[PDB]
Amino acid sequence: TIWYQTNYVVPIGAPTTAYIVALAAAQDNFTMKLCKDTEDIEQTANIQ
Amino acid sequence: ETILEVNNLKTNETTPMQRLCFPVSVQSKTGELCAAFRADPGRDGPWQSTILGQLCRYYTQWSGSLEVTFMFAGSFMATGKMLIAYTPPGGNVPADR
Amino acid sequence: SDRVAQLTIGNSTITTQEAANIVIAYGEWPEYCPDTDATAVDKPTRPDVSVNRFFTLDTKSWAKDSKGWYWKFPDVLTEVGVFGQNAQFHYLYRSGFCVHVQCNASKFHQGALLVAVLPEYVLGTIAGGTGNENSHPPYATTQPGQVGAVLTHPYVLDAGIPLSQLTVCPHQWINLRTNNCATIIVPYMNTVPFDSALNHCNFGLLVIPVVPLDFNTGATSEIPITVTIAPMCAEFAGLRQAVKQ
Amino acid sequence: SDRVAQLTIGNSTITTQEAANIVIAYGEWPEYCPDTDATAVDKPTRPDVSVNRFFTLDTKSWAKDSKGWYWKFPDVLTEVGVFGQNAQFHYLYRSGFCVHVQCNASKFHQGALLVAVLPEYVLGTIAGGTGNENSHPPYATTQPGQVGAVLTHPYVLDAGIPLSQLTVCPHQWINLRTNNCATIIVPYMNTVPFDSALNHCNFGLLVIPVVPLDFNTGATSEIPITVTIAPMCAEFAGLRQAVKQ
Amino acid sequence: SDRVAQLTIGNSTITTQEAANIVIAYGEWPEYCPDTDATAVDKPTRPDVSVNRFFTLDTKSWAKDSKGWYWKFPDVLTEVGVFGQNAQFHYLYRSGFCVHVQCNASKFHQGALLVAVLPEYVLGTIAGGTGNENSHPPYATTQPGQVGAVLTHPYVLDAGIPLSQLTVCPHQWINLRTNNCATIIVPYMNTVPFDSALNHCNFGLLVIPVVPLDFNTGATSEIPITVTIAPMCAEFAGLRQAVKQ
Amino acid sequence: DPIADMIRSLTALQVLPTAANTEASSHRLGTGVVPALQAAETGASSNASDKNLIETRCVLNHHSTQETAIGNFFSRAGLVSIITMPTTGTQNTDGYVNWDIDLMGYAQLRRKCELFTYMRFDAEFTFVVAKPNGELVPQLLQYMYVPPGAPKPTSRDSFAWQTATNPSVFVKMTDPPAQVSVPFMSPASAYQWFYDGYPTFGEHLQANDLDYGQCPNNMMGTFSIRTVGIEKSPHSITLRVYMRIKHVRAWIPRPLRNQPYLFKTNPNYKGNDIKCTSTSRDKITTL
Amino acid sequence: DPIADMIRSLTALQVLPTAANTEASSHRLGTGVVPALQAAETGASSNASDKNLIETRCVLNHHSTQETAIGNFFSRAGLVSIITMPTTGTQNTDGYVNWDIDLMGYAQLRRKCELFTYMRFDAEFTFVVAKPNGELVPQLLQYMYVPPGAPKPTSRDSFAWQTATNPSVFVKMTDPPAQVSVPFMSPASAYQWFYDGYPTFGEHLQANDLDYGQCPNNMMGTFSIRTVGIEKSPHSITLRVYMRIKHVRAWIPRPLRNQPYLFKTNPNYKGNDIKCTSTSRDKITTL
Amino acid sequence: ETGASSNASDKNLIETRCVLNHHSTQETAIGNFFSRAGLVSIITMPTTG
Ligand SMILES: CCCCCCCCCCCCC/C=C\[C@H](O)[C@H](N)CO
Ligand SMILES: CCCCCCCCCCCCC/C=C\[C@H](O)[C@H](N)CO
Ligand SMILES: [Cl-]
Ligand SMILES: [Cl-]
Ligand SMILES: [Cl-]
Ligand SMILES: [Cl-]
Ligand SMILES: [Cl-]
Ligand SMILES: [Cl-]
Ligand SMILES: [K+]
Ligand SMILES: [K+]
Ligand code: NA
Ligand code: NA
Repeated sequence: TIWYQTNYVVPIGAPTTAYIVALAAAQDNFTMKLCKDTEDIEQTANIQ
Repeated sequence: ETILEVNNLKTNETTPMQRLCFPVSVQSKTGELCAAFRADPGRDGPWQSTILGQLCRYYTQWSGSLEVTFMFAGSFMATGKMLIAYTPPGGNVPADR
Repeated sequence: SDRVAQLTIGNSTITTQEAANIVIAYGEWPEYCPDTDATAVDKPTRPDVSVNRFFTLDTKSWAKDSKGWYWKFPDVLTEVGVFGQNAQFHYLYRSGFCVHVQCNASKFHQGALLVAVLPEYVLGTIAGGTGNENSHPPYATTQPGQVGAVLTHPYVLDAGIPLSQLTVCPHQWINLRTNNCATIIVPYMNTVPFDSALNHCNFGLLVIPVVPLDFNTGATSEIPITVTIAPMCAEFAGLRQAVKQ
Repeated sequence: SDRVAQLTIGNSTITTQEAANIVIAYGEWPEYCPDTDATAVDKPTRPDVSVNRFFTLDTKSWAKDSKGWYWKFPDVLTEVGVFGQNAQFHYLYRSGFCVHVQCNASKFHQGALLVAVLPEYVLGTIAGGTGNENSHPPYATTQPGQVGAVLTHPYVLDAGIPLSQLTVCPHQWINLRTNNCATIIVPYMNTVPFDSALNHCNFGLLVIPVVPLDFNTGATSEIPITVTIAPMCAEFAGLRQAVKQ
Repeated sequence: SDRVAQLTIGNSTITTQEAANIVIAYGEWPEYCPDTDATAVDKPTRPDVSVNRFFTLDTKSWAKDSKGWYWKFPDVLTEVGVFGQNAQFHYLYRSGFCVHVQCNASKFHQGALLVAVLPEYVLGTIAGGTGNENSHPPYATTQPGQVGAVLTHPYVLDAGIPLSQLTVCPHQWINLRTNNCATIIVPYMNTVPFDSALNHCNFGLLVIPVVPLDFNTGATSEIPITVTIAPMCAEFAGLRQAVKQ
Repeated sequence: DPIADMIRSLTALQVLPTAANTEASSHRLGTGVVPALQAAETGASSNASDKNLIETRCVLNHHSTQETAIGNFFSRAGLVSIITMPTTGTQNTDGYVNWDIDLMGYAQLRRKCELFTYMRFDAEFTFVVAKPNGELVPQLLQYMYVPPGAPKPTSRDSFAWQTATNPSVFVKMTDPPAQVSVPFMSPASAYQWFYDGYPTFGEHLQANDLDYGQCPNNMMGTFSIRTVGIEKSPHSITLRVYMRIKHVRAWIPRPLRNQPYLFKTNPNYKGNDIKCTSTSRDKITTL
Repeated sequence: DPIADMIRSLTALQVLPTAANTEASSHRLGTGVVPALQAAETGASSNASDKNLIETRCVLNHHSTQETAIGNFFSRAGLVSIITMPTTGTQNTDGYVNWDIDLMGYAQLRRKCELFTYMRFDAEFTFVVAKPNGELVPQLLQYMYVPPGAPKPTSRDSFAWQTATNPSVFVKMTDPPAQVSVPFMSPASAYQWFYDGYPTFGEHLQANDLDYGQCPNNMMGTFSIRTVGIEKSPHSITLRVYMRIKHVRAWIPRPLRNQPYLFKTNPNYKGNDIKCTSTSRDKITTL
Repeated sequence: ETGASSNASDKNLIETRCVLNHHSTQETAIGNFFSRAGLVSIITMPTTG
């Protein structure tokens, strides 16, 4: 969860709305196991 | 690190680029919630956009600590303090800050 | 390299890129009570990370006409997380604190808050105005809880003493053009080694705008002030059932 | 010198002048989780004396026709004292237990209770009698809280297994003509190093009268049974807000 | 001391007072092809300073609604200066690159460009919308020359792949409130030691505004983006007459 | 330093290849010593042995204890599943079947495993297939393991059978039975036949009391099978799956099931007909 | 061992008998060094000294710092109480008086003590007695200390004056003034002029808000006095009590009282007339 | 903006215990990820059509 600790403050002359980009990754103690097929790809139809 | 789609709204689907970043803006009330999402990396949601998420979907189990880095892209004249929290299992989305 | 800082304790971390050093009240770090000074014979419980961590209380809004606020310790946390629970279940308590007050604006705003710690902050009443009435402050004023309270007469700190001399106490200033936070580390101070977290407030935290907030219209007007505190070396003794007051 | 005993832990002490030794389940003393076995990376909180102490639950009354009772761990304490509070505020929990069941009568009464600890005590239903209904036990039956529950079919431990073989588990007997208490020390047993104190009950404590209570009329008829338990090496991790279930 | 920088190669020098370090793609500096890996037997020509220098291409204008651009290498320079001439007169070419993308605004503007290098950037078509038409990109789209081209569907990089994962490639960001340029040093990458500078583009440079440009009206609205690149360790072989394609 | 207060298992393993010997003993007549008297209340079993209660001869016992090592008790292939793909009927005229892996459907093996609370092991799976009457025909089959989260095939020719990452086995009904080794796959340190708890947080309303006792750490996914072909096969198929535990470790023994099994996922028993563990007789004084 | 995770003050005292000396300095012209510039936000006071801002001569300063040692500041007898026993009126025609010990009734001494939060010390009490007009007569008096819990005399001849255990002093109004030494008596380690709390648990209803700020650790009991005799004395008596702090230690300095005192037990001030700490003038640009 | 991923680890953001991690990294070696037979072609030779 991301909360406003104080407030987004800006002076006269600058946008009152801005954006944040979130990047994610694994740390050094990360490992995976039991290789399997992904749900994220499907051959809905024939590839010509 | 790869980009997390925190702003994965149904209203975004036709302007997908808008999903790559979420907003912050001058609040009128204190302690407002800015955004929320699950940390589950192999689950459907924001993590699916990351190379991490896609790859761990080729494995049944995982273990380890994750890391999310937030980059602020407002103007140089903008200032602010945000509280980012990770709530381990048990409690649904915290009601308030 | 003195303007940047990170505070990590328990499962919590604070960052700031516009600090102005850190104050260690009276030059002493908090510490657990030593056997020479102790008197109570039961082995205390020292929960560590479940209670020595950062807690963020309700935020206040700074206006061009704000008088100033104050909070009492340990009152603010008697009902928050595991710390509060321990304070309720035990007769005896003792700890130090790391106080971090936050307030950021823009390079076009101005103002200055004085952030101070005043041991044994006893409040007084205006005595019915004329001074013939020996009135007293109600519980809600002496122990305002986590919401804190508002000063009615900051100039005399609602206690017949000059704000002008409060700097004789551990403090820092949040001067908008310079920094956006104040950090003060406070050691346990009392005439007894342990005490009740309910009946006695060791010190008060005052945040007073000595130089009023100002800015040209059009600039962001919601300028909050947030208080985040962390007990340090929290110790408890005299276990029994839970008591709220 | 084996019949007399004292148990002191935390701010609590138990005495007995008619014991029958003490059982250490599977020959192992409870211990904190070691770094080789651990997996969660956060530094845990080990409250010590505020949670590793004796708690006495509600007393039950033994009648000439009682079927027997059971309690689940750590369910019994999830809402008692500082232990419960820690169990609620943390996702992860782990501990061992010292179980002390009390029951005294007179040299003229008779009867024998079997006091046992059964790891992963999963309950079953009578399947609608005929066995065609796949019914399940309601929360109140699987996690009866500190009041415990009553066995409806002790002979099969409400789980399709023979009471006759329960002695294969850590146990003692309270045979009125011999002793007046049972003491069992239980180490943490699970397939994971830490777990939820709310979703998973590590073991169940069963107290079943295998040889029914009897006495000539005129003798005291109120023969209670009291359960006093103490967590040992309680450790917690994954701090967040409090959750009751 | 990491924000300031100077790049001098050939008769050209670049300066920047708001950098954010420099990236060395896959951790490798460009280098001439070694005798173990080489296969072509003719002694190559290594022009040095006449071709390993900075060339500045046409500037693009960043608007609140820009989709993003891309350039292909070595296409961009096949017709510029002595480098292009050498690329035309020789069958074989090989080199690395120093890519410097420039974009400055004011402390009151905002936005963020992702600057990345994608090896073997093969483009795809939208397949007639329905996907029943096996259409292909025209020369002008696959090899846009020094003017570069515009992405029609940045989200999938006009190639059925997620922009969200492009950071897995050598890159930097130009976040207006932080820096005003990106610098990436790219080594030769291919399955063959030398190749045609005309038929094969080793990699593509993408500049995509992931966080859109914004500013209050009244502020400068023409915010250009300029690309300056320098071949490094350019080598050529298989001399003959000049060929443009 | 300025605060003073801030500063195991009594039994282990032996190798016993043979039953204990019997030492010769003679008569013992005296006070104080009394080995025949015990106190079962302690929780301990009697320590008395033959030589203390009678006069014994010497016996050099060479009886082996090897066959009762848990490894030899469990490493015997047993039936854990019967899967059928008939050609006519409401069953599966589809030419494929997806089976949720649950081995608690057959009593013989189940009762043996439930003697323990936790078990960790590897396994050898053997797949015996034939027509329902036991005859064999030249039919090509494909068995595929679909771990939790992997797409389950939805038809005899679903893309999932491309099996690019999942492990698949292709065998003929005429070849001997297929056989493979499977490692220990739980995310926990051991499989557990009893889980006194719920899989998730929340209120446990009677509507979802079927959650009770369900341990995700034992849910290994799906086992899929199909006749390999784009057209339907004319043969009904019967697949029996056998499992052989190997490299096993076990913890916490418990009473053995003494009521017939009713369901794969719980210990429910028929309450109207509660069987006694032992047969009965008329009098306690007569055989 | 198998669990790794289970494994001060940067400033001290100096003796400064004399004020710091001034070392001679010359001109300093350069970049980088800038002692005149400070950052009061830090909470620290300026470190700049004369030699950094101007050219100084050398001055061997021998001014003593001794008179500002807290001991010399406090060890001066001050009035803490005036007790009267008149012969006619509603006051005390009884010949005796019981006074609850509370020294906060006189401003001069009180303001000095309130400069600190906690103080620990011994004290010398002097008792100056005379008729209300300052004249002296041959009257025998008895002063007695009645610690908390000791029976308070209820009359000029109550048994309590037997003073078998309490300490009493017998002196004539004509003798010099009686004087005694008193040790540090709080059950706490120090007397505290400010106690932000309540003495007991419970709800703190507005009915008992007079409890706020009352620290039992400072309540030393009663001081009783009487004319020594079974019959009433014909003389009105005026007793002034002076206290002299000695062997003192003090902690935590605080702002000095800047509003007149209203009550012995709290810091209440007259809100309609809040005095400014400094006098005023017309313009900030004129004296 | 540098192009680098964050270097922060658990111990820098929170108080950690010691954990002797023996989880293997072998199954994610590209060799084990790819060396699994997959379908690359289906060829048919019918008798009619
Ligand atoms: C290509 C052949 C694939 C064969 C794959 C078979 C995998 C089966 C692994 C054995 C897992 C042990 C059984 C675990 C849990 C029990 O079934 C539980 N009672 C289910 O709730
Ligand atoms: C025979 C002569 C007896 C004289 C005894 C005098 C004892 C007085 C001891 C001094 C105690 C210091 C004053 C302590 C506390 C303050 O009065 C508090 N403000 C009262 O609430
Ligand atoms: Cl996941
Ligand atoms: Cl005021
Ligand atoms: Cl029964
Ligand atoms: Cl797009
Ligand atoms: Cl296929
Ligand atoms: Cl007398
Ligand atoms: K033998
Ligand atoms: K001097
Ligand atoms: Na014996
Ligand atoms: Na300076």
